[PDB]
Amino acid sequence: SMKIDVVTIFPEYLQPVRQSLPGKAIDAGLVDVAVHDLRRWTHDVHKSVDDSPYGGGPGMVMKPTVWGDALDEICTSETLLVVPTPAGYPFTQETAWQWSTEDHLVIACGRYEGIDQRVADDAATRMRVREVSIGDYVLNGGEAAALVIIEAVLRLVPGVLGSLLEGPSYTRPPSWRGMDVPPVLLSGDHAKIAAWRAEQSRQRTIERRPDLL
Amino acid sequence: SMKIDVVTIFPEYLQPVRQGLVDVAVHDLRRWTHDVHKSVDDSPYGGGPGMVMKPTVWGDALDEICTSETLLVVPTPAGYPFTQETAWQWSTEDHLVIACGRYEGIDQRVADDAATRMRVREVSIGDYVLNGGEAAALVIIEAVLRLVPGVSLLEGPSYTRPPSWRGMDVPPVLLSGDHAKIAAWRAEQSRQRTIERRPDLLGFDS
Ligand SMILES: NCc1ccc(-c2ccccc2)nc1
Ligand SMILES: NCc1ccc(-c2ccccc2)nc1
Repeated sequence: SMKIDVVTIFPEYLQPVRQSLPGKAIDAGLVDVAVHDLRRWTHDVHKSVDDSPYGGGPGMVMKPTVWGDALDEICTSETLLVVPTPAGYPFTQETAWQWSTEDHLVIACGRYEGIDQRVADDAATRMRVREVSIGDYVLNGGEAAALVIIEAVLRLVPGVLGSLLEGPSYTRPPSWRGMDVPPVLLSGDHAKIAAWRAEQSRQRTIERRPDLL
Repeated sequence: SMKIDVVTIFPEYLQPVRQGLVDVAVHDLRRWTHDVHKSVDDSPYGGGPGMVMKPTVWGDALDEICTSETLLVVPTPAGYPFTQETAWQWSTEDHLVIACGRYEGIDQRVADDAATRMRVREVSIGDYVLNGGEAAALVIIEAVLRLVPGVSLLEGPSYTRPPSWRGMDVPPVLLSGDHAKIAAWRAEQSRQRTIERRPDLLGFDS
């Protein structure tokens, strides 16, 4: 049973998540994803969420007063606050397994040049906070990273969504455009098949990800 | 100028992409089936759990959408790493086609056949498993498109007004107007954050 709240100035971006959720999981009360427009917590008639950086430089920084009010309303002492950022600790499969048993994730999606650092520093005095990156590239905002995190975590929760690298896979037909399925896979020698698959995995890992060796 | 075509059995998942020099189009793989059931998958040769996407339907789809100049992109956790360097490289391409798998992935002969007539790249966006390639497609599209003409270390912390908030102050050097001192402080904060969170970037363990 997990609740996820996402906060963003582009709530429409998170619509695929709500679409991916099976009715059985929702009906059984196993999962609830809610999306919130950050501008609900703005203070001025222009609904301002950003301002110029102290110390100068290009771009804009998201305002601490707006984010502080949003997180005060949505978070509790039991919340795990997730902040996607290219400057974060790495998000990996082990991270996804750890977070899959949490009761409440709140995901804070930044835009522009990111969020005033005092927002995370203040939140960390009363809840657990995790700044994370999903890979070594810069996006326009945190929304696409939030989609990846939500999918990787929820597929590990029982019944919600419905080392070495993996080697190649095959199915029918046995011959296609001049290429045959490797005959060992049709041999009925299942110890030999497992050894063949292990070697394919070793070779693919050497070629594509030597860091893993 | 870039065209991006995405092929998927869940075209609705690609909706967030709606955010003149670039065009993105989304195609339902089932358009290229021929049976009434529109079957795209079958059990794996050699055993194992799950299902594999059939090569026949994929071959017909890519025949229609791709040319010899196409860069065919296939997201997979078993791929070469997609990084900022990759994004710069792909930013000057005329035509990307992104093939999104589901189930346990796509029959390997699809990529092998395509490679006889165009350039093919199997890539991973990070070390985690998804239920399909669609979310990875969205990450790749965003990282590439922001670099298209006409559109190291970790960055340190940023701040904006007010200078004091909830009893927490913006670092005084940032209010001092001293460009040399500010540059030096920011360089230090970046290198400090990098050794703490990403020691691999500076050539250290873990
Ligand atoms: N994990 C990769 C990642 C995450 C977040 C952002 C991002 C970009 C702009 C503003 C705020 C966050 N970029 C990359
Ligand atoms: N780059 C990470 C990544 C990419 C693709 C997939 C995936 C999952 C299931 C089926 C087909 C592709 N998973 C993770």
